[PDB]
Parts: sequence; C-alpha cells; structure tokens
Amino acid sequence: TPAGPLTLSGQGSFFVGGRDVTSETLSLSPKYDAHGTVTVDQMYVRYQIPQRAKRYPITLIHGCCLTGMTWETTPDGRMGWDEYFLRKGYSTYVIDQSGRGRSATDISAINAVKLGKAPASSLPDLFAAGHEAAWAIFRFGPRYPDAFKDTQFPVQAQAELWQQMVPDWLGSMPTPNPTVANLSKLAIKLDGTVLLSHSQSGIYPFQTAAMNPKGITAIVSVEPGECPKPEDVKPLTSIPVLVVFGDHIEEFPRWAPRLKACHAFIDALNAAGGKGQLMSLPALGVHGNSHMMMQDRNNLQVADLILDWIGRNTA
Amino acid sequence: TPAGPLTLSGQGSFFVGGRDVTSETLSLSPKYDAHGTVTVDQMYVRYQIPQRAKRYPITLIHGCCLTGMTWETTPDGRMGWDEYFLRKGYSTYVIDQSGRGRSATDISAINAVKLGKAPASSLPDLFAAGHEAAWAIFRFGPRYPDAFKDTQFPVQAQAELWQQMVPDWLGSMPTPNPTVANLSKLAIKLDGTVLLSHSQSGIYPFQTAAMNPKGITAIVSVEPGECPKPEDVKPLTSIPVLVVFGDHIEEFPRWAPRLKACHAFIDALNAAGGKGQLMSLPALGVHGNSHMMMQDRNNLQVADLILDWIGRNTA
Ligand SMILES: CN1Cc2ccccc2N[C@@H](CC(=O)O)C1=O
Ligand SMILES: CN1Cc2ccccc2N[C@@H](CC(=O)O)C1=O
Repeated sequence: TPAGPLTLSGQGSFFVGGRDVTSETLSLSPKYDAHGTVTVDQMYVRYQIPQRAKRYPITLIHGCCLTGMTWETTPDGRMGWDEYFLRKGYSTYVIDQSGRGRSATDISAINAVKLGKAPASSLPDLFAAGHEAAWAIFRFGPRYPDAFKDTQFPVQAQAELWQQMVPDWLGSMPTPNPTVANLSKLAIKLDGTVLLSHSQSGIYPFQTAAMNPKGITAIVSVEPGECPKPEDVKPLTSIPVLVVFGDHIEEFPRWAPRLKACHAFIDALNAAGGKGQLMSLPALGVHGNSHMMMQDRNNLQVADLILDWIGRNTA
Repeated sequence: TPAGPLTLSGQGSFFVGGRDVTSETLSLSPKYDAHGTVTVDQMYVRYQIPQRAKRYPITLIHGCCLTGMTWETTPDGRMGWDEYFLRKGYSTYVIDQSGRGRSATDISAINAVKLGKAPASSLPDLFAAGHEAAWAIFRFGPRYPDAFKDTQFPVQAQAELWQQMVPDWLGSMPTPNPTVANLSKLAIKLDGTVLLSHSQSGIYPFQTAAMNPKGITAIVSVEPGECPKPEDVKPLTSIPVLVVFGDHIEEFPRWAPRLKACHAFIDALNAAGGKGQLMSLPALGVHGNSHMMMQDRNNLQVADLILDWIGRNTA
C-alpha cells in the first residue's frame, strides 16, 4: 500500500454520447410541463491524470448492480484500484455505465404508465440484487451469510458492500448496451486506452472492438458473464486480451461453465494468431479471491499481476 | 485560475446511513430470485483532502435533477468548485443525495406493477427536467433558447449541461429527505463541516441543524427553493448562515418571491441574535449569474466571495 500524498497533473469529469428524446410524460404535476426534451444514454466519466503518465490510460468499467464506486475505496476502507493505478503512473477513466449511477435513465415510460398514456408492458425491465443472492453470486461462501474460511473478501464489511449496490436498468436498454458505443467514442478520443471490465460488462470491450477496433490498446476482462464465441475471434487478433478468474470456481454452477467457455475463447484466439491469456489466480498460487477481487484483502496483489501483464503487452 | 498539479493528502469514498428493505419484486425473471433484502436511502460521499487542510471541510450538496457532478468540471471544461476548494486548502465532501446518482433507489414498486401485482397508481412519483423548462428555471434567458446578453452561463455548452441532468426521485421519498439525517451523521463523524447546498437542497442544512446542530460549523445555501420561516430561526442562532442569489431575479415569478422570503429569513435570524447574510451578487457589482452559478464563467470569483465569508465566520 503506497502511503503518503498523491499528486495529480490533471482531474475532471465529462460525459460521452447520449441521445435527445422528446417526451410528453416528464412530470406528473400540473406545476411542470410534462412536454420537453431530455438527454438519455450518455456515459459519465471521471478521470485522474498522474505526473509523467504512461502512454495508455486504463478505463475501468463496472458490472451489474454497482457503479464506478466499484473501483474506489473498498467497503472496509482500503485503497482501491482507481487510486492504486494512479500511484503506479496510469491515467484512469472511471465510468458509470449508461443508465446507471450519474448516467441518466429515461423515466418517460414509467410516468406514461402512471398517467394512462401507455400500458404496463411499456414499463422497463428492472433488477436489484438482494444480499442473499449476491453472497452466492460473489462466491463469498456456499450460502448467505456463511463465508469460506479462506475468503479474501472483507466479509466483516458486508453491510458497507450492500450500501454500494444499486438497481440495474440493463434489461430496458438495447444489446449491445449503449455503454459499448460510448466506450468506442472514449477510446478514439483518448487515441488509445486499455479497457478493464467486470462480470456483466466483461463482454463489453470485445463488443466495442468488434464495432470498431480503433483506440483499443488492450482488453482486461475480470470474471466476465460471457466471453466471445470461439468463432468470433478474428476481429480480436490484433488486441492483447487478459481474462482473469478468482477462486472457488468449480463449486458454483453459475461460474464453472464460464471459466471453461473463457478457456475455449482464449485458446481459439491464440490459435487464430491473437494474443490472449486466461489468468487463473489459484493456478498462480493466489487463493481465496471472490468475484469482487478488486475489493478483496489482496486486491493490490491482484492489481500488480494485471498491471504486469498490461506493461508487457503495451510496450 | 490556479494552474499546475494538485497534491492530495488523501482521497476516498464511503456511504452514510441506509436501511434494509425486504422485497418480493426485485426481479421479473425466473432465473433471479425476486425475493430478497436490499439497502436503500444510503448517501454516497466522495472526499478529497489537500495537504495542510483547513480545520473545517466543506460538504457540497447538489439540487434537483442533478448529481455531485454539479461541482466537478463545468459543462464547458473549466475548473469546478470541488477542485477549486481543494486548491484553496479545504477538504471537500461531495455527495449524491439519497435516491440519486450512486445512492440506491428501490425499484420494487415498478416491478410489482409490471408483474400485474399492483396498480399503475402505486408507481413512484418521478420527475425529469426538460431542456426548455430548465432554461427558464436556470434563468439563462426569458424563454428557451434565448439567452440574456449578459449571462455568465456558458450557453455554448448547453448540450453538456443536458448530459449531467438526471431523473429525480424526491417525490417518492419521505420528508424530510433521507439526505437530511445523513448530513447530520456526516457532520458529527467529521466533527465540524460547512454545509453548502443548492436549490432543491437549499433547505436541507437548516432542517439538519434544527434536528441536531452538532458538527455544523456554518451553512451556505445557494438559491434555495425555500428559506426557513422568520418564526423558525431560534434553533439556528449559533450557526453562521450565508444565502446567495445571482442575477435576473425580478423578471422570474419563480425566483422573485424566494429572494424576498430569504431576506425576511435573514433579517429575523439577525434579530433573534443570529448571524446571517443575504449575499446578492448584483448588489455586490457582480452581474449575469445564473442559477447554476457554480458553473458560470465567473464561477471562481463567486467562490472567492463565498470562501471569504467562510474564512471570516469560522475563524
Ligand atoms: C457484479 N455482478 C455480480 C452480481 C451480483 C448480484 C447479482 C447478480 C450479479 N450478476 C453479475 C453478472 C452475471 O453473473 O451474469 C454481475 O455483473
Ligand atoms: C437544480 N434546480 C433547478 C431546476 C431545474 C429544472 C427543473 C426544476 C428545478 N428545480 C430546482 C428547485 C426549485 O426551483 O424548486 C432545482 O433544484
């Protein structure tokens, strides 16, 4: 944990993309006009630039049920990857996905239903993760609230983890998510960035690269919900890819086939003349990591492994 | 404008408050369990600590239809108050209100209706500000898209301002807003903070202080939607109060009575033995400021006026 002060050459915030929508259900009060134009699908980006920044920034992309908070102070109060990457001399761009956190949703259809201007079927598909289900999906232990004896997650700060979990609007937006096109715009503007994503967003950087490879220096995908199909690897052959998996995988039916499918993806990518690696942490002698490995007690060691791979693959 | 790098003694993020809710409608899907517990009403807080930080941090509290992005890089890419306060030696705590931005809402009621289990009238009360209506409320000009000739707002970056506007769930939360109790918990934990709020949240610090004055060093309220009533000043007489108004007020029926009512508040506060000041920017020879004065082209001059008062009233 590099202690002491942190010096920033630059910092700021901006949005990427967005579309203007005409609505007639913005308000339910006669005090406000229900007719107007709003901007939706834009992506919030917060950036920090260290002194003597390395050539390529890292863009950090959270998964479901969470925001860019994912990468900030861990639930138990320790340094997160955002601060760590900065201290290691990488410029960092931390997003909130379209329709999440500080990135605006459209509430038009909800108010439409409440006003009678649309049927209940127009209501968006929404999801929030309960503590009990999250426990098992995160692989903290076999069932809530029992932890694996060797878990790296600070389970004593479980209440704080729950504080950072939010409703997810993914199901009410297209596939690919508008985040995908926004990530292409960001990478082009930056003229080269490493895209580092997680879980729900694990597939995003591959989808972005398939849309337009420009500006995508490398991909790091942490325990993705899905990897690209073996037959889809051709457009990816020029971009170094790292897929990272933690521990206690085989005991979970949700996770075991994903690791298997990701191995198949990496193998096919490499067979096609590409450059992929499946980093399994237990195979490297690093044990106990949860799905929330960026927040685990050895999160900086996990960061080092990833950063070493980035350094060797962006030279 | 202060140039060059910025050094931080520390930075991080955490949440304040929250309550657990058991819901039967967290999901619409047969895959994911619709029954579970979520945490709602927690308040996101991002802090930065400069070297040799002043004794009292400033807590920045956004208004409606917006998030803590309010105080970050302006829409046209210039330094915001958050960075500026840091450079002037103040620790800053920038929040997302409960139920806004990175602070979780409960989507249970929306899913219940989509599942046919509850009627459309049970849907939450949601609002979004249209560009055209916001233009007039912000006082950029009389009606969209005509700008006052002397406006301090960077109207050329209106598109970027629209990107940072988001749906507002205030109507579906209790009163006082859960943000109020969370600001007390924050102020007490910090053992003294200046609360600086805006518009919708203009009243929040006063409600907080009347609830519990502990840790509230001073209040700065920027163009509040309401000031306390003259008869309600007695819990506030030991806390220095600044209320700030910009320009082009009298031509707007929304705004003219709020200035007048805030004058009555301040006069009665002083008369009850308190310490209040209504800072009217045009009365100080500062012209053209909009409702979004923290984003205006002279935003650092406005900050200087505010910081001068803070310095003199916290010594
Ligand atoms: C961050 N995260 C973990 C997660 C936690 C709780 C509920 C779902 C869920 N889904 C995953 C995605 C998936 O496994 O398909 C996710 O994105
Ligand atoms: C940030 N902001 C300005 C605003 C802009 C657009 C719509 C409403 C609205 N309400 C105000 C509150 C009010 O005037 O009662 C607000 O918070």
